[PDB]
Amino acid sequence: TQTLTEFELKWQHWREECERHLQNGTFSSNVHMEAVCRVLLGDEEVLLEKRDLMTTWYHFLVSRLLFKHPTVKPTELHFYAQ
Amino acid sequence: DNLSIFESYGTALMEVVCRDACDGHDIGRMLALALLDRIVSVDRQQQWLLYLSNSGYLKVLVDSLAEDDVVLRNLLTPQPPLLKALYIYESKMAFLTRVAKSSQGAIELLRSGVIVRLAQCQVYDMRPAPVERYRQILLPALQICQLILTSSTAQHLQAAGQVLQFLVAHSDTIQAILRSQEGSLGSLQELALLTGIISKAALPGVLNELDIGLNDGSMMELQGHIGRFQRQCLALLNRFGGSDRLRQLSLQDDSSRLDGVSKKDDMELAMQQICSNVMEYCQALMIQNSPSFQQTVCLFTLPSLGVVIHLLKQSANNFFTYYDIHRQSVGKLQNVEQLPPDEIKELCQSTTQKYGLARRRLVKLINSRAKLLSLCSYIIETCLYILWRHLEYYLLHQDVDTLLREGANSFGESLQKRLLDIESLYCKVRSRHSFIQALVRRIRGLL
Amino acid sequence: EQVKQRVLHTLLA
Amino acid sequence: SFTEDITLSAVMLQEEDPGEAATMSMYPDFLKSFLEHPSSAVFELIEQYEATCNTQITLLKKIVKRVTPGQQKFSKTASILWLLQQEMVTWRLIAALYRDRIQSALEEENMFEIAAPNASEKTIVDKLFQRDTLVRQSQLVVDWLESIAKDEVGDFSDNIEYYAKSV
Repeated sequence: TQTLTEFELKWQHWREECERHLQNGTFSSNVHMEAVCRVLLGDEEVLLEKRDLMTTWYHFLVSRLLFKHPTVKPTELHFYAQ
Repeated sequence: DNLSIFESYGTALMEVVCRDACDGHDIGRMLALALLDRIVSVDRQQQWLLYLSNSGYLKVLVDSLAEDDVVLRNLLTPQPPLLKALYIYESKMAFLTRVAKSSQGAIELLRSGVIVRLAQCQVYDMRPAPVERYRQILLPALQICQLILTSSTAQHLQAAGQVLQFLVAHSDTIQAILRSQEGSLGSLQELALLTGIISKAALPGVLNELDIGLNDGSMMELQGHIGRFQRQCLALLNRFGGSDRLRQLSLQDDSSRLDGVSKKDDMELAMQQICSNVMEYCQALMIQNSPSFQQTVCLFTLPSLGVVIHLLKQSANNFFTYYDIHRQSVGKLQNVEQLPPDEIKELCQSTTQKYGLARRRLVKLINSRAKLLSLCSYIIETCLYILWRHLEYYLLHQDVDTLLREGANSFGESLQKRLLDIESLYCKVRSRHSFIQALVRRIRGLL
Repeated sequence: EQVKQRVLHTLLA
Repeated sequence: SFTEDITLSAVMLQEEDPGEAATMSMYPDFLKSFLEHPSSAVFELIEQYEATCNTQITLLKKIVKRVTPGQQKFSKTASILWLLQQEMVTWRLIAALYRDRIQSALEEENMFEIAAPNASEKTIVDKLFQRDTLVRQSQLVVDWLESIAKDEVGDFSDNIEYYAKSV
């Protein structure tokens, strides 16, 4: 029953929690946990460093949509795909 | 017997008619929806309603509402291509409104996510004939919501949560409507229903359990909406509780027919409703919240607190105004009642249907008057309870000036006959001795 | 119904 | 139990008169209660008829209280509520008088002492407690009528205490 706007607000709040943990240096002793936390923030540099796990540009697209644009509209997909 | 015949055919006739009502074409859809609206109204057994739900036709009809966003955008134009879509929408909303009147129907609509789908519609944010049309859209949507939930069961309280989500999702438009200085009865009805929904949905208990997944923020949003409701509610006292009352009632006198009379009646309705609900809300907040009883901070010398004194002065002034009007309305109702079958014969000397309509008008009068009655009973009660505990607290903890003003107004409360006809219709006098005890605590406190 | 509930609460008080 | 109560209340809301159907549904329960237990202890049966009436009276009182004053539609339901209250109190009356008349018939067996040395009231009444077949019964009618008035809480009482605190 959740609206896309209620989802977007929970998603933004969760993203701010991820960002706060990164800024506090919570993961500074483990590069892999820090990299996973940067992936959760949709960090494009770290997503591209992990290209070999995705193998295709369309897997990379869907991971970008998951961590930056979870409420994406059909009409906007082409722009993100290109 | 008719229902037995509808059943007798089997879920076959019901399926064909309900499917065709959904997605046929224009006229046929409109008529099929109207037919469904009418059949579901005489559905004491509510079998048709069960079939519609189990066969998925009710869901399809609800999903099809998202279709009209584009239609509304095209319609806001000066020239309309076809009013056919408006009539389908009306038949559809009428049918849904009929289904929502049912205690179960309201639950089934909530399961089907009707409020969630209305919250996704952007047409409600396009406030501009075009303005009248935005008005009508608002009408149907909000209609269904409020009526449903209200006539809804106590167990389905989330109804209030979902409706509040709808009000918050369109906060700009809602605030614009609450700031509109409009003497039209419609605006008052909108305000009355909205204040009713806010009074039931905006319980600080809904914001604390809403932190499970939305969390620290959903509470602030909740507190924010509530604070706005509070300010807008208090602003209504200057509009309806000040020298502007006479101007709102005089601009409609350029033309007062029976229509205008009833309009003023329900203007009073609103005045009443919009706030009984708000007062209820205040009382509920005080009984659960208990007016920050735990806090030891002085209530009397960001917000302000003279605001309370103002509110007290205003509510004390409004009480006498409301009481005078309530008393005047009762006399008019008694005069309407006096008119007999003999009055129709005198008019004839159709006179009979004139009296049919006359009775219509007078019973509408009765409605409005009794509404006002309950409203003011409640008003009085609230003022009292509040002021009572208020002054209780104040006691220990300016006091002389307040006491002097209070004694003067309290004497002047004359009427100072509290009446007993609404009370003679209602049950026991909680205006009498409960109010008398409040007076002993307060008038004596003023002394 | 709301008015009746308020009256019942007042009676309980 | 909460699901069955909601379904029955929702089914009765589909009937053209929920009051008349609530009276009709009790007819088999009254016959069953009359049959069930033995003739020797019918009383427990009458106490169960009173309890069945009181259950429906409590439901109808909740319905009538929720109705806005002025709907002519509930005048028949209010009359049936009063008649069911009259039925309930008639069962209570039957239980009181037939227990007591039956008690005298099967229990005034023991006796016997004429007058007392004391002029004390208690001793006079203890001696004459057996001996009146009219009096005892008149006090049972008083106790019965006092029990009805006890059930009848007019209840502004606590708010009446609020109305005038000891002060």
